[PDB]
Amino acid sequence: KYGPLGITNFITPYDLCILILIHAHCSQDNGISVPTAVFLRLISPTRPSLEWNPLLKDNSNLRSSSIVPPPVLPILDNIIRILLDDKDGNKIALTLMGYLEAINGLDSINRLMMDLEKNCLVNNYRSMKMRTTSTRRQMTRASFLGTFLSTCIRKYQIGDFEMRETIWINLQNFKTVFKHTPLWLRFKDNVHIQKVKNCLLANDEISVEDQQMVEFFQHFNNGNDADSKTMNEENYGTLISIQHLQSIVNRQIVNWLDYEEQSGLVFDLLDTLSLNDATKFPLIFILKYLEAIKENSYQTALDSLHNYFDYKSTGNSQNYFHISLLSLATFHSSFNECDAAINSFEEATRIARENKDMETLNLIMIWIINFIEVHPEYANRFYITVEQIIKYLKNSSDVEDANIFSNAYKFETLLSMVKESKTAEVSSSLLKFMAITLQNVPSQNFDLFQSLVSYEVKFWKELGYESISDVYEKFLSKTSSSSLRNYDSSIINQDIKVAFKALEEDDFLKVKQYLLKSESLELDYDQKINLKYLRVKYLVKIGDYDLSMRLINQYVKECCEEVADSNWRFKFEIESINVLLLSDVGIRSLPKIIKLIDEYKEIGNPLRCVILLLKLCEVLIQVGKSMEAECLISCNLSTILEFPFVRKKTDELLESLS
Amino acid sequence: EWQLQINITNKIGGINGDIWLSRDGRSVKWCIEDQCLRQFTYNQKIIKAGYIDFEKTPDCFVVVLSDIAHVYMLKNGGSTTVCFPFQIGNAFWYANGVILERETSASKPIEFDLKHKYITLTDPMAPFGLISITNFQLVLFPSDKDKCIAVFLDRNSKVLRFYYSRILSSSKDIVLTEISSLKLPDDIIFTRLSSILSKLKFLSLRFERREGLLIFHEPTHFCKIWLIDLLPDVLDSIPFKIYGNSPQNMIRLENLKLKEPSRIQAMYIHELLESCLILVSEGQNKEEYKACLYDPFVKITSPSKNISEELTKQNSLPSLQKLFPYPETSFTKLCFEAVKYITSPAFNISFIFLWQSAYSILLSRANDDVVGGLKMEHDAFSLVLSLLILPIPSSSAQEYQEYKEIYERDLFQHLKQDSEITSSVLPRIVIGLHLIREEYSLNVLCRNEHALLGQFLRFATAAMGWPDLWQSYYVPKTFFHPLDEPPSITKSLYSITENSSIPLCPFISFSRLVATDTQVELRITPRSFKILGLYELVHSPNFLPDYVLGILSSFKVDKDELQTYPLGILVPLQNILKILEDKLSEVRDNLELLDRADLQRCSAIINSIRSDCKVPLAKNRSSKKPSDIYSILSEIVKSASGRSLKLNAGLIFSEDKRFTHVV
Amino acid sequence: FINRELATPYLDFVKRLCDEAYGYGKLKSELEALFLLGEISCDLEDWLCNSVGEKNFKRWKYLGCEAYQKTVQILTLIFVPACERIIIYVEKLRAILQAFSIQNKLSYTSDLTAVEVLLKSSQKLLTMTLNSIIGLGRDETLFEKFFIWFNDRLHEALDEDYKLKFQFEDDLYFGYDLLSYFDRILSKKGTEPSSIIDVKL
Amino acid sequence: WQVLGECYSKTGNKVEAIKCYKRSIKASQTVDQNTSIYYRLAQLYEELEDLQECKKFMMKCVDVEELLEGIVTDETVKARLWLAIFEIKAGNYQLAYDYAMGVSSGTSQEIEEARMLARECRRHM
Amino acid sequence: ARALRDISLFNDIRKDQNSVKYIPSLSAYNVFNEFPYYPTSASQLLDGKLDEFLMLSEQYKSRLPKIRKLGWNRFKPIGINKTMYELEMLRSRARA
Repeated sequence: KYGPLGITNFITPYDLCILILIHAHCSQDNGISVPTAVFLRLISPTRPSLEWNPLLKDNSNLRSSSIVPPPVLPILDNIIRILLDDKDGNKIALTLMGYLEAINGLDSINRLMMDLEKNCLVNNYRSMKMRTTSTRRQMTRASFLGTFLSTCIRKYQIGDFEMRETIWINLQNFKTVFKHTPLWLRFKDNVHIQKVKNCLLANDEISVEDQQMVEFFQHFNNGNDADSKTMNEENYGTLISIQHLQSIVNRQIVNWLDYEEQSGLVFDLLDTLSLNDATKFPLIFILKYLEAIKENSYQTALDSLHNYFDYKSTGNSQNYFHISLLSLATFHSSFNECDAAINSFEEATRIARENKDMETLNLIMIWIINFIEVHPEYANRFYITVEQIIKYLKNSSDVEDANIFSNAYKFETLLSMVKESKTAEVSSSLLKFMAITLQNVPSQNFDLFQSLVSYEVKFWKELGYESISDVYEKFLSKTSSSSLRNYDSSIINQDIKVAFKALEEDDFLKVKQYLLKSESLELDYDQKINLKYLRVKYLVKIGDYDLSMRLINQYVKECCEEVADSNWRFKFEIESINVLLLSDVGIRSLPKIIKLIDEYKEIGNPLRCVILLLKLCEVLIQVGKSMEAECLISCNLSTILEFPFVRKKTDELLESLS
Repeated sequence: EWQLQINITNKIGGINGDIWLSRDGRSVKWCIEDQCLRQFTYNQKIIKAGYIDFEKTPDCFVVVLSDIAHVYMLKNGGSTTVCFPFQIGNAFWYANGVILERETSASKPIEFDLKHKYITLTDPMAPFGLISITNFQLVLFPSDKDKCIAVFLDRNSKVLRFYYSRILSSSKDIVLTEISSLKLPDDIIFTRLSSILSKLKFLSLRFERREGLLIFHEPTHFCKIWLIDLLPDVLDSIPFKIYGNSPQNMIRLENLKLKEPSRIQAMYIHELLESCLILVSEGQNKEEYKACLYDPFVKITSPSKNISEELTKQNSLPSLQKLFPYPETSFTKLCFEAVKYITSPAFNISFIFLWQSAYSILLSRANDDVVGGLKMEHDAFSLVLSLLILPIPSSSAQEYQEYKEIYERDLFQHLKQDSEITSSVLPRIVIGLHLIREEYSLNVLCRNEHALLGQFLRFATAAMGWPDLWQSYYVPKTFFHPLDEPPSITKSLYSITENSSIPLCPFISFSRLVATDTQVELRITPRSFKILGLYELVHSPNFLPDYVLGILSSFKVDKDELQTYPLGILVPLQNILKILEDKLSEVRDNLELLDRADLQRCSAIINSIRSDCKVPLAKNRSSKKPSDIYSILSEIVKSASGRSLKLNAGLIFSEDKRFTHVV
Repeated sequence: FINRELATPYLDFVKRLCDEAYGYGKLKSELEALFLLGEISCDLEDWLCNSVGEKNFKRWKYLGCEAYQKTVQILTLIFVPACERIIIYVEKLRAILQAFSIQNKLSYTSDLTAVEVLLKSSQKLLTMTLNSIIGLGRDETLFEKFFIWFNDRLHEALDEDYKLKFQFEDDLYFGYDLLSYFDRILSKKGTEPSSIIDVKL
Repeated sequence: WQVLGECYSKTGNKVEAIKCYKRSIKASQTVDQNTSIYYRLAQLYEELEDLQECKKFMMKCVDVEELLEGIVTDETVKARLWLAIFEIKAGNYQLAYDYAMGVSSGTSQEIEEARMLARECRRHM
Repeated sequence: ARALRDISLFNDIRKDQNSVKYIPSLSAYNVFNEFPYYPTSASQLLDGKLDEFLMLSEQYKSRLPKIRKLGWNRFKPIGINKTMYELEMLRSRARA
């Protein structure tokens, strides 16, 4: 089914296949009505235009609410397998089989075009009811098939005789390809083919004289191979329109990003383009660009990325230079270059001002904090602080925003969570973001919906309620990840959770080998801290504490200056408490623990107070004053069982007191 | 299929990374272990892959094509590309640059140039430089900065030229001078330049100031090592360089002291062990290969008899590199370093060999009892020294059967036959370990293993019959021992103190029995030295609390170093600092050992002004009704669509109604 | 409230406008023929002009839009905060009884199997609530695409000079969403009052 | 090479633009074509707060004019005006006086800038 | 693209609170006449991208009457000093 691929502005052999089916359905002489599902799979890919930006937008509208079958490749083998599935589909498939055998010439092709335009197609419904004398079904221009057939008819009167000669040469080439297939052998004889074929071949006006040499003109042109064939220019094996090719690739990249498809067939045909279709169809370059990221190729990806932005910018009359730089900046952020992306992005702001268009700045401003969210350590380098943006976007407008406010409030929530603000304000801010996301469609905006789940699981896990976290955890999508943050980030993140499980299960050999991978991999900041935190916990288990104690405080010191992450400042703090008291010297931690107790009492996070409570009771039991620790734990025993992951530490202390 | 490359980068010790080449010279993958990092594809043939530095302190991976070089910044920055005057045969890395060899001949006529075929470049943008040679393909070059020997072999002559290359920076960049020469064996016949170079193998080894070069040829089983000692006086001599005269004593060529030197499969350098140790692979059958260890400088060799059949391939080198064990924890490293600093290199290298053997036997014996951790290496450490000190039991004894595998090894026999080393070195090891235990006693975060040492050291004393004072120093209540009294920091510190009933006593540290500068002692026991100096300065009769900040600053003591002390030493100094928390208000430098932010911030402001750097603004932690759901959404949708100065004015002027009246 | 005020009045309006006038099974085949071919029978033109007309069409959109946009509000602003609060209280409910099972050390114990059932059941509802909220989001997308086309068909039948503003070329998969709406609104399962949400569950 | 230097200069990569211009200088076949690069190269050092280093390049660009029997080109006019201004801050008025006189054949603003500088240094001479 | 107003909730609150130059592409330039093609309406500009089929369809529609419109104006037969453009002009006046 493979062959050279070429873009054609004329009647592809695929287009006539739909034309064959619509003729049978409208003729109503055979009583054969094509199922509505068959038409919706064939014509719909041909419908014009879907559009797809490289990045900055993921499946904003491309996602179909109802799952759709993949578009069908232009091979007679693939089209039949659609009709063939039905028990009576052999009747429908044979109808197409007979017609494709009936059309042995270009004049016959013209017969089909003339029949549809004069009788079948109808200008408007007002003449439909006055055409009750028609023995065939009639179609309106504005209908689904009507607008399709009008374009096909327009696409037929547009070319010269050179256009029609190429029509018939390829179809016979297209037809004879299916002849050398196993499926054709199963349909070698079907008696119904002769019946349907003879229905249209009648009224030939000659059967004695012209048909002897009518055969001669075709056979001589065809490759009988008795002698050397008549020499002709190389002809493409498959012809596809721009719109049909757009639907296959868009489905392929979406399917690759996250009824069976043919990845092998689509990729081979797309590799045989004549280098002029790629200019008329720039999206072929990016199809390599997504593939290039998969194997993590640096030089290959950049040439494809640059190539896609040279062809797209000129075709679109609007200025798109202000979009190319940030996307390249996005690509730079994907390979953890970070600093190189900053210089590239900076020049994007200057070009946007020259255009003097307001709508693009919001796209620029949204990209700002998305990059800072992945890499919070660069918040100082920007010319605008993160708090400035939130104040601008909150009062941005009252109309024509839709998703801007949904974006605006989530960034405030991350900063408030990092700033260890009061839990009353964090819940209210998160409420603002949850209400605006779910108000509109959450399915189309898959990216923010996943980010809601990630925050809410993180927010409630921080509160200490795993029961709530578990419900939302089943909705967080895996391996989906997000744009501008690598491509193997999902694999690494899944690996971190395995390592944490291995520490609990005392698989010290596994974690030790993984820590070797940590020091020479390029990791996102959120991934850095976890492995940075993982290294601290592993060293505590081993028993060596001089290195870990000198190591943990440098982390927290740079966890307060480089990034003002309070949550990770707290989480790092308690291991040092655990390191001290495990070494039979926890009194040094008494000044440190109390500063956090009254500090977190004002905040009101119950998980924070109780964890400090366990460390306080544990301090008091290693000094020789376990009497009052029992009294203190007894009054608060009711409120400390509400948190599941501390019960194991809580229950274990109970047998010690006994 | 992918092929691994042996040496890629000069990183004065090694780098964690791998390079994969495709079946043809068209792809380079910087995979770490199994994750495909930056991948580069090229139409031309790829010669080599880099990651070297370029004298500007970069961390860049460089790939050289036939006539074009790509320099991709990995640590920071983008990518660069440079051209070359002519075609390049091969490229060899050296410290801060690359050496490029011209393509000699291609077709089949064979013609080549000899006047100048080598190019030196430091960084991509700067122009190239020319080599300098004074009284010929470069087979190998000293890529590592530490080693300084280059080997040259000229084809027809079949002789080697050993030089002493020294790097010249800010055109002649490198200079070479001949020292000696070696004649290849007649049986060695070399016939595609890389394929000719492929058969011959060379390695770079270094210990202290001695260097050895390993020349190996598998088809003819030819193996020799050329050694030189880098004497600072001889090398710096002007006649030595230009004239090339070299004393004959320094130059020496010798073979390996192995059982079957003619049956060696292949050898590699131990990446994990920085010293002279070299991997040796030997085979006795087509399905079994025995691996052993040998040291070039000291004739000590390690009997290991490790069997590995499928690991002999090149692409499987890292696993083989991970085959032999080294202590990967943080405790026995200092013990091994102390042994190294107090024992001869031969005893040292034999000790790692015996410890590795003992480590392997215990891993085989221990069937994953509970976890396996620091106790593993400590048991290896303790049992190796015990066997060294305990007389060998009779063959019928049960203890003989359990540790038979260590007894028959040649090194353990030799390490027990040598009467001199057992006579004097072992007390030194015990004293060094006792000082290590004492050093741990000052770090409270590590009492556990502290106590551990105690047990073994007790055994050591029980083995040696030292005076009961040493043995009783551990209870709550035939070599010659040099020290009659155990040296203790705490005893000496109480000695250097006011109102000290005990008389004056010195700590008699090991800086004199190590015969090495105090710099080496500093990196092993910093806490002991820090505390000794600090209480040497504080208890002076002319001491004031003001200078304590300068002493702490000069002694590199930080907040963490202060919070880790087993009471005692800790108690006065906080209070001393506490005293400084009251009367100190004049900004007298080095405020960071304090915990007051205002003084350190003003000092940072002043230092910026004096220099003419982080003006970290303090975020106002502002803090009440919670209201309802509907009100919050209405408020945000509503907001969707001088005051402080006036407040200051109400505070700038007060106590009267003059301002309102005048307005 | 939603079953009585939002769900039932919308479905009864659909049933009265469709089943008592034209019928369900018959209506579905003609619209697909109308969608694909534009064939309007004499009876169908009566249904568009007399049964539906302009007056009910605006009511249909108004009844339909409130049937979805108000439905999404009550699931997120009531069910989601409430579902969190029940699970919050049950966990505190479980902790307190467990504590006096230890603090008192009383011989008789009260089984905790009753609390866990509520905990798992409460967890089930919240997961089940979120499935509906996403599903109603898709329903909103299908709802709008149907009436924007149905607006075109209705006015053309009553005007004969209507200028079609909307174009099918805007969306590629416009056909699938349009047909999928018919199956949901016109089917045996659709006839049931639980067509909007699974009220019985 | 000169164009590459401009792109680096315009993107805030002053450390790289320095090395780029030095390579361009060597490739130039005639010295006179290096007059334009020298003045811009001196400016980049001025942005790299080290005024002493840029003096040596200011010597070369000015000295090319003498080696070319008085080329008197525009980009050397700015060289003499800047060089004389700095020499006033150095306190050497005599060494600055001749620089103003030699550049007295430039633009309308160039001649007046040197003329007033000539009067200032003559008074302190 | 709900514009914050297609949301019923926030739309409800607001009521209560109240109380393009074109540049040619490379394919646009044609071979025969150095004048580039100028699209007639914004419908032929697909999201700023010129539809090659649609533009070439208009080109065929333009050239088609041009063959029939050949004889108008300049062409003059022998024996008749008046062209057929005003043959139909006076013919139009004849009946009217």
